[PDB]
Amino acid sequence: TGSTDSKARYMVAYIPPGVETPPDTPEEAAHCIHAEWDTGLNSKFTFSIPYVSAADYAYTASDTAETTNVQGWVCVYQITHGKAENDTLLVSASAGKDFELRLPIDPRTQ
Amino acid sequence: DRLLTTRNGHTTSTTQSSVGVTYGYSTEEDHVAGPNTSGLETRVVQAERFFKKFLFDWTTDKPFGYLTKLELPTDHHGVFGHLVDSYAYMRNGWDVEVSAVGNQFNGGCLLVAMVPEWKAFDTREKYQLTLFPHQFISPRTNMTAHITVPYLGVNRYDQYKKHKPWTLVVMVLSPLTVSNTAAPQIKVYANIAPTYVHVAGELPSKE
Amino acid sequence: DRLLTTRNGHTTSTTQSSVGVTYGYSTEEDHVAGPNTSGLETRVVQAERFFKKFLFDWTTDKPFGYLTKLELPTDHHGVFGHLVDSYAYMRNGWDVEVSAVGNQFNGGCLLVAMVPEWKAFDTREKYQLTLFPHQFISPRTNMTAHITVPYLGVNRYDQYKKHKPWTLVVMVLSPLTVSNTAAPQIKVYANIAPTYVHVAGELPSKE
Amino acid sequence: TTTTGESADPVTTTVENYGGDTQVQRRHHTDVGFIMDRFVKINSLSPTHVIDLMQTHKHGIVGALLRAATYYFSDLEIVVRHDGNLTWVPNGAPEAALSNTSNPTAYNKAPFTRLALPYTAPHRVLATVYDGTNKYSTQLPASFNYGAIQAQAIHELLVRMKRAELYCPRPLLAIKVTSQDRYKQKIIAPA
Amino acid sequence: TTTTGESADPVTTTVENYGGDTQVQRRHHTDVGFIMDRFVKINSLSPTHVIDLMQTHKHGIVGALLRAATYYFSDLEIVVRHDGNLTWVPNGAPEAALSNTSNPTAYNKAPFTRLALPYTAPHRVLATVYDGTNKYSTQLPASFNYGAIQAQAIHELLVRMKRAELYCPRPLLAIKVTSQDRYKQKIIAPA
Amino acid sequence: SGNTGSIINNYYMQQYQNSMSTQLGTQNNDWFSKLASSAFTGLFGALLA
Amino acid sequence: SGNTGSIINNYYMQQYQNSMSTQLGTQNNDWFSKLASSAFTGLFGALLA
Repeated sequence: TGSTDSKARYMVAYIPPGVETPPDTPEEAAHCIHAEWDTGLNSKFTFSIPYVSAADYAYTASDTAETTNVQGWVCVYQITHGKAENDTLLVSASAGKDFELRLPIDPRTQ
Repeated sequence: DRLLTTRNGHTTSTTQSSVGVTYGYSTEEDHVAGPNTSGLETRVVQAERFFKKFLFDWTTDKPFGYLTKLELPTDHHGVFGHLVDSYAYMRNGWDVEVSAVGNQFNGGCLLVAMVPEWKAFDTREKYQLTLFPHQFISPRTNMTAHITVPYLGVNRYDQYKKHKPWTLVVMVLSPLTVSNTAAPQIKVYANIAPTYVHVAGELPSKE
Repeated sequence: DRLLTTRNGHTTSTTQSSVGVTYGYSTEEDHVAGPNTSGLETRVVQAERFFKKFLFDWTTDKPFGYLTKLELPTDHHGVFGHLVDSYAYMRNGWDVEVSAVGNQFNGGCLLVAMVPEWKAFDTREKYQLTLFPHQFISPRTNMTAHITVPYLGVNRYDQYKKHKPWTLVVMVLSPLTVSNTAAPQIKVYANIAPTYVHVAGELPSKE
Repeated sequence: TTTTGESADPVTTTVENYGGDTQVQRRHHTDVGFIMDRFVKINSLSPTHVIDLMQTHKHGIVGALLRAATYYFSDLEIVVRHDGNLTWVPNGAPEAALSNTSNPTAYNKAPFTRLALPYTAPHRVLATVYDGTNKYSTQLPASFNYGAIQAQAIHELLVRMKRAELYCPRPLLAIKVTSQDRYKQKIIAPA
Repeated sequence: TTTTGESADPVTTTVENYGGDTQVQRRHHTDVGFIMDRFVKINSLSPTHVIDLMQTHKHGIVGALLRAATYYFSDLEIVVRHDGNLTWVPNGAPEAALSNTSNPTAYNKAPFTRLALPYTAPHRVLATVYDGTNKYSTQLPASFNYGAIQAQAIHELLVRMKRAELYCPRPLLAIKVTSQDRYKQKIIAPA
Repeated sequence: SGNTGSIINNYYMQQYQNSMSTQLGTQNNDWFSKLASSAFTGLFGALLA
Repeated sequence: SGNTGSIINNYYMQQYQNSMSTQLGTQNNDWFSKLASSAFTGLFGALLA
């Protein structure tokens, strides 16, 4: 969302489960599946969080007994920037081509 | 002559008292590229070689039912071990060779088997351990047992840090017998090699 | 639009101010299966991905000739680093990307080059560094430099613990200029990926 | 992939970008007609009740989904547990007609009455929200209904949307999350 | 026949070795799908119950046989004798969902409710034993279930395995024998 | 249909079982299906794999 | 099947009556049937009858 004279370089990484806490450094996260992009004429960048798990399906809800997230984390980093202080990066989500939901449920309190 | 020389990567092993290879549950692996890893898995051939592990000392005082187990995967300090710390998910089968060398003047018999999803067995259940992939070792006939099994489990890929699908067991079926001309005891060793090693989900570095 | 998106393994990188890729000395690797490793070498594709390294802060006070170097391979805590501790010999090339992001209101120019067999250069020799595979970074034009080089050396395979064939250098050609509308300083980063990674000579475990 | 986001043109990347394999999807459960086709209960009741799908609970699967659409259409099924006989009357009828037996009247048969009713509004489609300055000669036009039922007492009412059609999607919200990371709750597990 | 027994290769001799005639066998009753296809009761119950086949008795024909396998798969049928209405919810659902009527809910009809339910676990197959070092984020993963049921009171629960598949056999034991020769018991006989 | 799984044909005629639709002109007037299928999937720019 | 003995075809469709299996590649993947059929039945050595 920055002005024409604001530049930056970002990185997004998918940290799979198996580590206790996500890395707060691009250097450590580099070993994971990741993508880096910079600022320019095209303002948007899209990345696919892959489905990598033990079972073929994963629960949409989370159990109270879960400490660490069963499916891992996503970490967004800022490699650097040039005069981009206070400038923004909007982030949104959408279903991918093979996203699938099964087994209808009526869970909300009524 | 019952000669068999097995090769896994840059490591080979040969016996001159082979009684064959026992394949358990299947002759091949099921599909390694399923929907659970999207298309991100890869095979790592460098991990497909023999590593070693001492099991136990087969002595005259160990009676029928005496049993030693080794849950797989076990501690590994080679490339396979690194794989476990570097990837979130894995799958592989096992090519297992177990040697109990004494001499032809010893007697007795060991049952070597591969068990999926281990549970401590009753002494009565021990009479049916042959329901699992197995082979025997009797000094009058052989010094080596060889079993090959595929990867299995409720999940197509696993987290070995939380679950161990296979477990090697060696049980005394008939006590070791010795004489003046026989070896006084027999040490039992395992020569194991993981097969069709696949990993998915690169983990971050420790830094 | 000068868009380039590079992919190495499960890692990708894209710039919108690309000035192209500079290939040094060759477009391809020479033969990786020579007589020195008999037929025991293997490729390890899992090591072919991007790792990161901070280079230096490009500031207004750094004059022509100021130079930062990074000898390759450098400390690595991923699969490539493990490879170095697990095999006696290795070879690979490098796919190098260097970013110096400030803004279009900055001035100055950095020379980024790849040098085989490094030696500390005189200030007079610094005028001929363009004899090596290189590219420039000038804020008015680009933020990214990209160079790709093959493996080389008197030996077809190497012992990186004793010798480092390639070394990345970034030298100030014309000092950084700033204004009210410009970035006050520019941090310089490297995004590197080893290419065609081959290893030979499995080493024993530490146990 | 980078694109001109200001245009709002849809962009769907895949794992192939970094070497993955996109898989096969089976989306039967997210099919609109299928998902809306199940009984939902109407809590407020009375001896005389005008069938209005908006009386459905806002957080139930059907009510949440219906409200996530601006316009809709459907036929209907109702299950009514009642004392005495049940009379139904179509959209547009005088409330007084409910007392007359020649309108569809179901004679009491235990344990309840299940019925199939047709859409009956004078509009081509109905709405869940209506921006009227008034709409007269957070309120919906009175013509937005599926008729009305009457019995000596109405104890329970279930309603089912048949052949549902949904148009122009609206916001659908999950439970507000208080926790630092995820909304956690007790998921079923064996004892 | 003599053979190298250490190899563990199967050997099946016949009476022909000494002059007999091997006969015809009909093995329908030992067919896995057939034998597992009958109702078995679950003793422990409660107003809220998570369906887990391992709650089956270890010595009953179905429970003994199921435990004599490592992995299995099947669809299911349940007979439930309950007070009020019965609600079922699939594997992975918040326990709280059991109170909502839009999940499959069977209205009370004497004398009990019989239902056909599909396999619903996120795994390709389930297990009767699981060698987990832990298995967290003699215990089985919580994901190993066929959903859950709830009613005001659950008096009786019968369960039936449909299309059963069994893999990797395990020990199956007969009654421990104390007698010097045979385990003797009272076999039915006319008066 | 959607959530009807009976094999046997209905005992009642369609004009009784349901209201009857009329037209002026169920076709492919599925805006969102079109919208989703039109989504850009490529990669803008040059690639180095 | 196994322990179903009704002649008349089911009133409900298969996708309702049962879960639907999917594949990646009911075949002859019957390990134990193969194992049993492979059993040695002969007589090792020479015979004098």
